[PDB]
Amino acid sequence: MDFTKPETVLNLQNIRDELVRMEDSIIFKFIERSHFATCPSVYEANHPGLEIPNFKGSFLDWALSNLEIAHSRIRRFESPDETPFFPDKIQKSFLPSINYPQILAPYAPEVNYNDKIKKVYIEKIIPLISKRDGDDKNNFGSVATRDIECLQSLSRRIHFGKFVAEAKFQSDIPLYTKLIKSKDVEGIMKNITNSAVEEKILERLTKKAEVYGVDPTERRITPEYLVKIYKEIVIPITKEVEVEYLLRRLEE
Amino acid sequence: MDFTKPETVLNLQNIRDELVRMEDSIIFKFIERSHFATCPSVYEANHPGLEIPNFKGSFLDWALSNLEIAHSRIRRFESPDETPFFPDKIQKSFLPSINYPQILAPYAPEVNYNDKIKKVYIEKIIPLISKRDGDDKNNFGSVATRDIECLQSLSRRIHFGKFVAEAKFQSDIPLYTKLIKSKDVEGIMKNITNSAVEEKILERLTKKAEVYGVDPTERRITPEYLVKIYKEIVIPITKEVEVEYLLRRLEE
Ligand SMILES: O=C(O)[C@@H]1C[C@]2(C(=O)O)C=C[C@@H](O)[C@@H](C2)O1
Ligand SMILES: O=C(O)[C@@H]1C[C@]2(C(=O)O)C=C[C@@H](O)[C@@H](C2)O1
Ligand SMILES: N[C@@H](Cc1ccc(O)cc1)C(=O)O
Ligand SMILES: N[C@@H](Cc1ccc(O)cc1)C(=O)O
Repeated sequence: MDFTKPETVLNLQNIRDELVRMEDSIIFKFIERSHFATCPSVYEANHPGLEIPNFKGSFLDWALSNLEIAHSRIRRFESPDETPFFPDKIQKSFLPSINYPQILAPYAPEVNYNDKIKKVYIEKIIPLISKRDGDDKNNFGSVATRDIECLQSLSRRIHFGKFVAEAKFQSDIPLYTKLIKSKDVEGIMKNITNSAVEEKILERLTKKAEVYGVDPTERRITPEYLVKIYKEIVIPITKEVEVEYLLRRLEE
Repeated sequence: MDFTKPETVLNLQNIRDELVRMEDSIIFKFIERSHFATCPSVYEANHPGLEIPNFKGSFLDWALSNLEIAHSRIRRFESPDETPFFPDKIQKSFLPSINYPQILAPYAPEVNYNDKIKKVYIEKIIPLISKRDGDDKNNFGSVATRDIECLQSLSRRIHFGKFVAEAKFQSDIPLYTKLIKSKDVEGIMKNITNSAVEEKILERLTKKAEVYGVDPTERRITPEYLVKIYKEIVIPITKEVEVEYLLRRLEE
C-alpha cells in the first residue's frame, strides 16, 4: 500500500491487511502502558499542582500538544492517514512538502473523532490496561508519553474508515449515492458492516494477547479485555467514521 | 465471632478468619455465574426490549432492587455487616427487631461502596468469569439472580473493612487520632496495610481455584483470574472502606 499509487490505497484487501498489522502495534503499546498505575491526575484538566501557565487543559493535553508540534515539524499530519488531536493549532513546517496526490475527497481532513477517542480512551480503555489504581507521582510524564502512542495508533487505525469508506463507495457508486441522497443511516451502515471480517479480528486478538501478553520464559494484557476494547470501541467508531464520510461524499 | 459479644467481633484475628471462609463462598458464586454468557443486555440501563414500566435502570438493577426488599423483609440490613445497594429505598420490617449492641460508630451505614463495587463487577469481573461472549435471551433472570449473589458476598466482604478499621483504631488510638486530624491518607494507608497477610491470601486462592474449579472426576475459574480479582478489586476497595471509616472516626 503506497500513498502515491491511489490504486494500491483504495484496495480493500490491502486496507484490511494494514489494519491487521496495526493490531500488534496497538497491543504492544497497551502492553507498555500496563506498567504504570492509572494516574487520574494526569487526565484531570487544570489540576492544581500540575498547572502550566497560559495553558488550559490536562497534563496529558499539554504533553499531547507539545508532541504534536514536534511531529508536526517532521511533516506528520501532512499525511492523509494521520489526523491530529489539536488540528487548528499546528504550523506548516520548514521542509519541502511531499505532494501526495488526491486519494480521498477534499473535506476528508474534517472528519475528526479524536475528541471522542481521547475521551473513551481515558475513561474506558485506561482502567482495563492499567495495573494498580492511583497516582504514580513521578511517572506522570512516563504515563503521558505512553498514552500518546496508544492514542496515535488508535487514531490512525480508526481514521482509516475514510479509505475503507471511499474504497467501498467506488465498488458500487449507484447504490451508495442512492442511500446517501436518502440520508439513509441504517441502510448504509448494514451495507458497509461485514460481521464475518470483524468476527475473525476478535478471534486473532485473543490469540495474540495470549502469546505477546506473557513472558515466554507476567500477563501485561488481558485477552478478553482487548476483545472488549476492540469490540466496544475500536470497531464501533471506525464505522462511525465510515458513515460520516459517506454522507458528505456527494458535496460540491 | 458472635454479633452480640462486641469484643469477639473487634478481635482482628477473628475478623480475618471470617474473611477466609468468604473466599470459598465467593469462589462458589463465581463458579456458578461462569456457566452463562456475559449477557450485555442485562446491564444496559433502560434497555429497549426489556423496559420495565415506571422504572429507570437496568434489568440487573430491577432484579437487584426487588431482591433487596425480599431480604429487607427478613431483616437482612438491620445488621452491621450487611449494607444494601439501594440504601434509602429500604423499608423497616414487620418483625420484632433484633437489638444489636454498638460495635461500630453511628455513621457506619453511610460508608457505602456498593456503586463502585457494582460498576467494577460489571466491567472488570464479568468478562473474566462468564464463559462465552453474548446474550442468552432466555437466561437473563438466571444470570441476574446469580450476579446478585456474587454482588452481596463481595459487598459483605469488602464492607468488612469497617470492622477491621474500628479494630486497628482501638489498638492504638493516639496514633490514628494524629493521622486522622492531619487527614493524612498515605499515612493511614501504609499503616493499615499488612502485605504479608494479603500475600498469604492470594496464595490459597490460587490453590482453591485449582481444586473447586475443576471436576474431580472443565475449568469454571482460572486461579489466575481469581487472583487478579482479589488483588485489583477485592483487597483494594476493602482498604478504601477502612480509610474513610477512620477519617470520619472522630465526628461529634
Ligand atoms: O470492512 C472493513 O474491514 C471495515 C473495518 C471494520 C473494522 O473495524 O475492522 C471491519 C468490518 C466492517 O464491518 C467495518 C469495520 O468496516
Ligand atoms: O488487615 C486486614 O486484615 C485488612 C483486610 C485486607 C484485605 O483486603 O484482605 C488484608 C490486609 C490488610 O492489608 C488490609 C486489606 O486490611
Ligand atoms: N509517512 C509520512 C508522514 C509521517 C511522519 C511522521 C510520523 O511519525 C508518521 C507519519 C512521513 O514519514 O514523511
Ligand atoms: N444474620 C442476621 C441478618 C441476615 C439476614 C438475612 C441474610 O440474607 C443475611 C443476614 C439474621 O439472619 O438474623
